[PDB]
Amino acid sequence: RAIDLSRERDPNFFDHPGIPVPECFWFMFKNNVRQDAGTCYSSWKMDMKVGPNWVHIKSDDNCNLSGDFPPGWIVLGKKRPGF
Amino acid sequence: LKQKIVIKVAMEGNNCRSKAMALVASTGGVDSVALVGDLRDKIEVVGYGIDPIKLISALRKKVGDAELLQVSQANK
Amino acid sequence: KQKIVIKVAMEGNNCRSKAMALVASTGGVDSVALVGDLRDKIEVVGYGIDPIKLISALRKKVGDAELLQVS
Ligand SMILES: [Cl-]
Repeated sequence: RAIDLSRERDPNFFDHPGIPVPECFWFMFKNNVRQDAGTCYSSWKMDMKVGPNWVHIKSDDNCNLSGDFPPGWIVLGKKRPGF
Repeated sequence: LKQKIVIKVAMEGNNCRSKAMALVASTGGVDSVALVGDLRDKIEVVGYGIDPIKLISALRKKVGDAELLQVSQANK
Repeated sequence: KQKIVIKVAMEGNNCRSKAMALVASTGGVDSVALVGDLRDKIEVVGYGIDPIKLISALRKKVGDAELLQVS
C-alpha cells in the first residue's frame, strides 16, 4: 500500500524543551489501520516496539523510515510543516 | 546524553494516567514528561540516567499495566 | 488550555523529583518540563489547573516558589 500521509491528521505530540525539536512525524499502521503517531528526528535512529517486536528504525534526511517490520505492520515518516 | 522513553499505560480506571505521570515524573534524572499519542495513553519522558526496565516494573507494581514502546537518544 | 510557569527553589537532594511528582499528579495536566539552564522553572500545561493550590503545595513540600507566568 502507499498510505497517503498528506491526509493524516498530525500526531498528538510534545516538543520537549530541553532537546532539539524533532523534524519528522511518524505513523504506525497495523493492516492499514493507524495505531499511533508521533515525532522523531531526521537523519537519526530509534528503537520502537512495533506490534510484538522491537525494531531499529532509521530515518533519512527526508524523514523516510527504514526498518524490518513484522508482518502487517509499518511505520512511515514525513517531514513536519516547515522542515 | 539524554534519553527519550515512551511507555503505554493501560486505562484500567481511577486516574491511571495521572498516577503514572506522577510516578514517571518522580524518577531521578527526569527533565520532562508528557501525555501523548492518538489515544492519550502514552507517556513520553526525557532525561538522564533513567532505567526503562525498572520504570516499567514500578508502574506495574504501583499503578497498573504498562508497556515500554520506545527508547531513543535525544542528543542530535 | 493553560501554560503555567513556576520558579522553585530546588537546591538539594531530590528536590526536582518531589516537585515534578507533585505537579504531574495535578488534575488536568498534559505535560510538565523543567526549563532554564538550571532547570529551576517548571512549565506545566493542561486544563483546569488552579495555580494557587499548586503553588501552596510546592511551598509546603519542596521550597520557595514564585509564579512567573499564566497564559
Ligand atoms: Cl509568586
